[PDB]
Amino acid sequence: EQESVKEFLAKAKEEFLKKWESPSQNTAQLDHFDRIKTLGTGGRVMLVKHKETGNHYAMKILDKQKVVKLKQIEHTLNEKRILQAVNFPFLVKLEFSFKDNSNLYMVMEYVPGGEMFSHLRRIGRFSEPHARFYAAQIVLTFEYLHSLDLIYRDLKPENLLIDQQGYIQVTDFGFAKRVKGRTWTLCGTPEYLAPEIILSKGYNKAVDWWALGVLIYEMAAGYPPFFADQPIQIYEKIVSGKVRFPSHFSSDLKDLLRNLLQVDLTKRFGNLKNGVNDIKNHKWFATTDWIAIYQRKVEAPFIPKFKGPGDTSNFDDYEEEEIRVSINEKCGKEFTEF
Amino acid sequence: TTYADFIASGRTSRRDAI
Ligand SMILES: O=S(=O)(c1cccc2cnccc12)N1CCCNCC1
Repeated sequence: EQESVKEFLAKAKEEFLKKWESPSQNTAQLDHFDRIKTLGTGGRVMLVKHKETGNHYAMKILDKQKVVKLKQIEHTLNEKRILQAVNFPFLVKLEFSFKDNSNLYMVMEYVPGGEMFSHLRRIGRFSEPHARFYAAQIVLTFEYLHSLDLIYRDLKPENLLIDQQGYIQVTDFGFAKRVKGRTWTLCGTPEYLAPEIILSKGYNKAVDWWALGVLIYEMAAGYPPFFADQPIQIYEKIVSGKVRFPSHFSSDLKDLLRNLLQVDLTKRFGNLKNGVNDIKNHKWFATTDWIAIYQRKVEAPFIPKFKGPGDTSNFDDYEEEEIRVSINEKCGKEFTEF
Repeated sequence: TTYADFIASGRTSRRDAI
């Protein structure tokens, strides 16, 4: 069974590196699609309909001039390069990408069930089996990403989508970095930052296992382990080495969380000799059939409402703006590789 | 309560990256 994982990951690395070294480019164009509705804004993500087939997709649109202004060139190129190269059940699939005079476009599978964030705030909190179901998918996803030397760095309910079968899709790779060892960028979201990032140390993929602990805590509690009015105050609590648990947390859950929310990155679960297996073998996961999760054969605890293709009810409403395409090419040299 | 403190934080909406 251990040899099956080893062989599986080696094959997956060979497939990733092939696509990483020769990325796909320019596989559709804007007028192949009708715009339907804005699903999210920051650029924008829109529900679109492919005219020829009638298939719906989520199209991320990035304004090249805005990307340059916000100093996001490398992050944007990197996100698209990662997405066209990875392949895993809980990672959103990139169907097409192209660019024009004004914008960059990534057309992804439409994931109709909405952000985990919305469901968690609506319901309040998840029961431990509901939380465990999602957590198992993140564990496997990070095992895959880390085997490719990818550090993810932006785990949070806002960045997890729920598909039609109730399984998770991870979408956003703008802060992911492919490095074998340590790195130094201050990046992420305050509530989810590992202490060694806050402390301006070099850090490694162990930061993702810290963030998994924050996520499990927030799913099971309804609020994250470290919060405050201002980020600086959140940082002080994170590095303090103190955390408090709701009284309804089970003993097994608290012990897992003490080992993921471990300030000493040399004692943190996922970063020890046995790597991810310390997490998979932990008592809280004793009922988890890891292969069945990967194979998507486990009955999901929650299935979002879905009327049919194009239903956007699990997403909020945003002001609709034109998709404008300038007569002049903008920022061509910067985005040659896209 | 801790939940009350969470609501009063003003960080219950979608959180941006730094
Ligand atoms: O939901 S999104 O608009 C979205 C993004 C990418 C693919 C998607 C696929 N289906 C629906 C929504 C999608 N979103 C944007 C950034 C905020 N984090 C969550 C992803």
